Amino acid sequence: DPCSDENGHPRRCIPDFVNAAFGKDVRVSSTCGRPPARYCVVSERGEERLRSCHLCNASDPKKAHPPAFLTDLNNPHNLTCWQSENYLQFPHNVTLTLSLGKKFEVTYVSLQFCSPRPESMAIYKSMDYGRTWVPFQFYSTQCRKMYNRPHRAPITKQNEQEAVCTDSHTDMRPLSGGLIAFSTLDGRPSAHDFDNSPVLQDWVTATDIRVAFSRLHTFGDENEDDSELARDSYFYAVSDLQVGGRCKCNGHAARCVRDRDDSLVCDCRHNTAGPECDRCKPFHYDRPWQRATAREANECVACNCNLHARRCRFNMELYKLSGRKSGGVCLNCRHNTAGRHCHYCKEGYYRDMGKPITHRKACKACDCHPVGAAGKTCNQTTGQCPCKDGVTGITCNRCAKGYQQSRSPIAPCIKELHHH
Amino acid sequence: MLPPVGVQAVALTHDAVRVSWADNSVPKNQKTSEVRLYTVRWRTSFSASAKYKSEDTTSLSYTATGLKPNTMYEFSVMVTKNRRSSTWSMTAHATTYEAAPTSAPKDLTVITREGKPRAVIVSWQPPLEANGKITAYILFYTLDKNIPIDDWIMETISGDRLTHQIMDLNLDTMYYFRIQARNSKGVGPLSDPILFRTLKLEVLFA
Amino acid sequence: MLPPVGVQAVALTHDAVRVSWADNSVPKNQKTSEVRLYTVRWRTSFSASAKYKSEDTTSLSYTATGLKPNTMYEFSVMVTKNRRSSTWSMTAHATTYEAAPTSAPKDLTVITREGKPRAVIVSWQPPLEANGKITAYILFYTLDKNIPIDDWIMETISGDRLTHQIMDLNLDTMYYFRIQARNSKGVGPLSDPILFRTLKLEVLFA
Ligand SMILES: *[C@@H]1O[C@H](CO)[C@@H](O[C@@H]2O[C@H](CO)[C@@H](O)[C@H](O)[C@H]2NC(C)=O)[C@H](O)[C@H]1NC(C)=O
Ligand SMILES: *[C@@H]1O[C@H](CO)[C@@H](O[C@@H]2O[C@H](CO)[C@@H](O)[C@H](O)[C@H]2NC(C)=O)[C@H](O)[C@H]1NC(C)=O
Ligand SMILES: [Ca+2]
Ligand SMILES: [Cl-]
Repeated sequence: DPCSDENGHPRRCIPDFVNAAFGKDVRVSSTCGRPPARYCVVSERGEERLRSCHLCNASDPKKAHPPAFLTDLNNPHNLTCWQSENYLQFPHNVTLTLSLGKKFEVTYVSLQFCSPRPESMAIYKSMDYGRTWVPFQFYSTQCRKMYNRPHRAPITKQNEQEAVCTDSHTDMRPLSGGLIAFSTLDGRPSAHDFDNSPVLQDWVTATDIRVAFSRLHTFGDENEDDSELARDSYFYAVSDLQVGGRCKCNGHAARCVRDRDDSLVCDCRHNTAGPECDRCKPFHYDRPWQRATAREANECVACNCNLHARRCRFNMELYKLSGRKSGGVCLNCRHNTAGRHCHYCKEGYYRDMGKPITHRKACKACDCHPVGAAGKTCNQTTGQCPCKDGVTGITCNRCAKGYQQSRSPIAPCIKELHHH
Repeated sequence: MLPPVGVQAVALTHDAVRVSWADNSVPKNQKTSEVRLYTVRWRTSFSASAKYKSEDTTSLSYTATGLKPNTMYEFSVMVTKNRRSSTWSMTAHATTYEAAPTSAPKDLTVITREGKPRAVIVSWQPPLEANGKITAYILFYTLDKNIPIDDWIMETISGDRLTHQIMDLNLDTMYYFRIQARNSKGVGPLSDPILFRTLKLEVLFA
Repeated sequence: MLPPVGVQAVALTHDAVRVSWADNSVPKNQKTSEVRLYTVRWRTSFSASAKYKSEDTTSLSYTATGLKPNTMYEFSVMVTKNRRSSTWSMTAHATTYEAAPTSAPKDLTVITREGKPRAVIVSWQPPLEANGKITAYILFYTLDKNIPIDDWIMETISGDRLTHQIMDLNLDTMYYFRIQARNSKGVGPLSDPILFRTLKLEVLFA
């Protein structure tokens, strides 16, 4: 396993890089087919403009463009393409949304087009499985007017986690095979220090991804003539949608699989727990959980309870006092022991030195006599209970030479042997 | 002062519970010596003693750890904006996940069948540290302790039954008996051996 | 529950000890199914094995019987008010009286004096069943077993000595030897005769 070397000490391990979009159902808001309408294909092999129309029903396998054509095997020789219907201009937008199921670390997200690329599109991500949405990337010639975002604003340490708007990739000059590629770490200061940047580790994290196609393109104001041939040429179409990344596991899992609830979850290692290995698995609360870096694996270490406790919990005070080494307090120390690690016998018990501290009967009872001894706590080495005056014996259960037990419970033995 | 509301309690592991809440008392922030400090109380749900076990946090979620497996817990929350606290929130409940047992069944007894020889009626009692719902009772018995632990006679008892009949046991023979408990999340440890010797033939008369 | 206190141990005979105690747990009595029942434990004081030997009684004194003569014994007491017992009391000690020995000395050996003839050095070992402190060792010897047991040559050895020199013994003559042990409470039984024959004159050369 790549989560440990050959010795094998734990080492940071991440799942494989994948096309998180591939093969998954993508909910849309527009699809040609119902009812069967006409769509035109504008091209130019030579000069000026051409036009070649066709029909698009959904009930026929040949001339249909379902939402499954975004995330299927895309052979460049025969483009399995999706398209909408039809003139959804402004403020009509058509959206594309897919649910990954688990938090992914998104590297890129790309869209190849059949139709000319839109004048304005927006990419939205989610980090809570769809209930809320935040902007990831904007594309528009007029960012300030369209998305209220500054045109190609700089990215420094502060606005690093803020989506940006660029006017690139917007032009319709590549009317076919247009590409829209979004790099999540593109031009962000802390990119070269990603393993130590929580702001960027959070930025690349996404549960669901939404693509919002806003404004469309036109040929120099030649679309306002609402023709049954003209407007039937302006539409959105993508051949393949990809989302590059990997399961978020904080470098504590080499792979993610689906459990009994059919939900994709990281196969956590390094004594970690939770959906993204974001926790310490039980009884491993000795030092705080933290994400694994390339340098240190930061595996959760088990609480030291000397085989006298099953449950423990972390304490920051004890941790600092221990010079940041062990802050895991043992709970409900059985086997008659005491201490934050169950490393010694409680009051009223002395340590049997014949057994190691981890042994079940490592602690033995004092059995200090109720009336003979002065207290319950005895010596930890020998076991000699605190004997009152005139009382002797390991457990203080007999009188010393020349004494004799009395009828007084707080004055035992004290009666000196008088000469009849 | 209005106590926090929308308290949730989510079981994470067989020892961990995530509590989450919300505070509608949101002013112009963030400052400074009066940051809203929450306190997460918890105890064993509907019990006999349970002196609670609080902990402070400034976030809107705390995770209780070191809880007992297969156990329901009460969770309430308060908010303190110095020097003004609030009453406790409405209690949320959660039951930690199960875990493989950490003890063996007790009161393992072997009684001779009446009045049939060769047969016994084993009886026992569920383990204290079950850590879940017992689904099966694996029983072992044999006529020689020198052999390994696994190669005895393994019999799987229903799990909801505490009595099992073993038959065709040789007369005038010493038998051994071991039993462990099983649940959803694994199987517990075996008990200590309990010797039982069948009767002789000339003793059944009469 | 407070264990009984004021435990005394009084030697009565060479087999009997009277233990007596007191119970300060005195309520409005006397009734009825919860009468305070005491248990008197005892064993050989400071020994190697001693699996105790208890006995029940409702009185505040028990008398241990059949004890070994000249022997120290440990005595503890508990009280049981059903269904609530107490721990054992502080142990009291007592040593039974002595008694006349019930065995004879062992390893009775007769060695010839060196290099003086006519003389021997008798040696022996104290009897196992001494039942007290040996005060004297009565020794007998003669040259004819046909005569009565009493009319031999009686010599009283110190009692703390296990060696005695007998002198002026005829050469080439068979002598007999018997020895018993004596203490404060009487004298034990004689040993079985042990024959020894002095050397001949012509054998001392050289
Ligand atoms: C959309 O549905 C089908 C596409 O296959 C068209 O009609 C079907 O096929 C022939 C015509 O080619 C008809 O005779 C059948 O009765 C139809 N079968 C089924 C299963 O629908 C239909 O015409 C298409 N719609 C338009 C507007 O062209
Ligand atoms: C794109 O347009 C759709 C279609 O109207 C917008 O969806 C609406 O969003 C608003 C925002 O709160 C809701 O009040 C409406 O109820 C939504 N419409 C429907 C039919 O549910 C969508 O928000 C637009 N995308 C943007 C603005 O980025
Ligand atoms: Ca495709
Ligand atoms: Cl945990």
